[PDB]
Amino acid sequence: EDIYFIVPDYLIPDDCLQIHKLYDNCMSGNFVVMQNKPIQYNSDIEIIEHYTDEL
Amino acid sequence: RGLNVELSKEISKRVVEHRNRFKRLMFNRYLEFLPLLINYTNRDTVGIDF
Amino acid sequence: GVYKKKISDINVLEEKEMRAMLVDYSLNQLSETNVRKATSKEDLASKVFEA
Amino acid sequence: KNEELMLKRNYPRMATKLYGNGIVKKQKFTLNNNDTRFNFQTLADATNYAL
Amino acid sequence: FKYFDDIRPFLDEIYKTRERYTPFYDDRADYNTNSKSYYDYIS
Amino acid sequence: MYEGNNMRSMMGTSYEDSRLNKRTELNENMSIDTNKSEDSYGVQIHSLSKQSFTG
Amino acid sequence: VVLEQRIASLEQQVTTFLSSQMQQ
Amino acid sequence: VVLEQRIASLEQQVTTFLSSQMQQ
Amino acid sequence: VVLEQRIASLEQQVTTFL
Amino acid sequence: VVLEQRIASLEQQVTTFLSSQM
Amino acid sequence: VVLEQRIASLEQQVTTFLSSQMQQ
Amino acid sequence: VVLEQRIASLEQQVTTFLSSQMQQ
Amino acid sequence: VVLEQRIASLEQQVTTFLSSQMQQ
Amino acid sequence: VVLEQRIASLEQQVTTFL
Amino acid sequence: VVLEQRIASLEQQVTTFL
Amino acid sequence: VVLEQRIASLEQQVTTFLSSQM
Amino acid sequence: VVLEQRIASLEQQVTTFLSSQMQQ
Amino acid sequence: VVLEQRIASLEQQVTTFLSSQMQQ
Repeated sequence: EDIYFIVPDYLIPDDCLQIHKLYDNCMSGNFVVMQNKPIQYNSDIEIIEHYTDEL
Repeated sequence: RGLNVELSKEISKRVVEHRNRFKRLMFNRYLEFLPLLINYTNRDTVGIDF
Repeated sequence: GVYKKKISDINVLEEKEMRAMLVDYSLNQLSETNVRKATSKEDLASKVFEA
Repeated sequence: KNEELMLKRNYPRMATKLYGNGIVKKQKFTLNNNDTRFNFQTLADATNYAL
Repeated sequence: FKYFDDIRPFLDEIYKTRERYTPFYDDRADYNTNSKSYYDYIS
Repeated sequence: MYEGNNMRSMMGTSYEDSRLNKRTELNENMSIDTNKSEDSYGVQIHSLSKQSFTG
Repeated sequence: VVLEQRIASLEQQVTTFLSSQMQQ
Repeated sequence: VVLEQRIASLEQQVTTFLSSQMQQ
Repeated sequence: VVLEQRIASLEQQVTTFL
Repeated sequence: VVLEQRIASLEQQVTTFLSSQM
Repeated sequence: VVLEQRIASLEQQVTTFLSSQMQQ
Repeated sequence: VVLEQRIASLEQQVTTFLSSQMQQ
Repeated sequence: VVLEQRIASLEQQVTTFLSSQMQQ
Repeated sequence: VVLEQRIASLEQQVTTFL
Repeated sequence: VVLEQRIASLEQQVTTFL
Repeated sequence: VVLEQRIASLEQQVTTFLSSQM
Repeated sequence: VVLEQRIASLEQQVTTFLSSQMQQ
Repeated sequence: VVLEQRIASLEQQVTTFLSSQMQQ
């Protein structure tokens, strides 16, 4: 469902949402989440601090 | 007015200012760029500001 | 209106400063061969017409 | 009472209240590019911090 | 206004330090020699 | 009334509206959606969905 | 062809509403 | 064609909302 | 038909009115 | 695109209806 | 076609909104 | 073809004027 | 063609301005 | 065409508005 | 027609006059 | 381009009207 | 065509402006 | 074709003379 926080104003679906990943291939109503990185271990704002002092 | 300058090892503070400003600049530049690398067949038909 | 009048003032400023530099060239510079002495105010008309 | 009271006028009376100006209020903030990157070991969390 | 407060929570205030994270590579402490620590401690 | 060129760069073009945006809002609704205690005579305690507020 | 897609969309709509009140 | 599929989708949604309003 | 589509939107508007 | 345009019109009509009974 | 129906419908909604609720 | 564009332009004109006085 | 679309756009704007002038 | 008919209906609405 | 287009600009000018 | 030219003429005519009643 | 109507209209506006309001 | 250019040239001539005495 649309339990999550919604940033647009009136364009909300107000209807059946779903995640379209594994319910089927290509069938369910669309609301797909996109990760930055599939498995997250360390943020790369730390690696950019890691080399920039050495640099 | 108030003025009495150090010496001309002012450069030995100017040198460490160049280092400090370089770290600040390169760090925030590198994350100023990093959220645009992919852009993924840019606006074929899809209303996303990528 | 504040913008239009503060371009109008720089107009007035440079034109009165340029007539000022003409006049003090005429008085502080321009050696005494080029001056011609009039005596009255209508003498000046005859002098400038022959000049 | 006498008949010329017809000539005597009677204005409607007023009850007013004046308010005047409000308050312009402001609020500012000051976000950095180096000292916040000493903390915030992931960059995406710094962008989330920003908004 | 006579208050013998107590003796123990004053003798820890002279042996207490917060130890905030001042970053290295900034101009708050440029050479980061061990002198500004002395100023900020005795003052 | 007077025209000149009423658009100059800034604060000659700011006596009009100048980009009304992100007006202060009751998107989250106090006194109706919250400050609410008209919660129905239900059966059980089913679930309370916990969401990590990334945004 | 078009129906094949709408028929697929409505079956997922039935299935994601049946599970809201299912015994499953 | 595709507009006919959209018109079929909208009447299904209107029937679902009407069943949401009236109990049967 | 397209007249059926026109009759469907009027029914949608009448249902939204209620 | 035409279908999307039609959908947008339907949504706007619904919104208009939701504000006035006329 | 149906595009003429859409252009007729959008002028009707434009007249309705611009005549009924407001001037802007 | 030309109408398809003007019909799209006027629907956005209706939508950005309805939101000026909307409940949304 | 495109001039006809422009003539349709201008009469719509004139009708909108006339509805802006007179209350109905 | 139908677009010409809609344009004629729009000038009639403009004349009724005047 | 083009005469309808000519009648529309005269109506636009008369509306702008008011 | 022709359409743009026509639009420009319409705008100029409107401007002319907006200055004199004649 | 309509280009002749445009050339006739622009001479009319040119005559109107250059005869009514000013000489320049 | 030739007229299209002269008609464009004279409209700019009208527009740059109307602005010499405009309210704009």
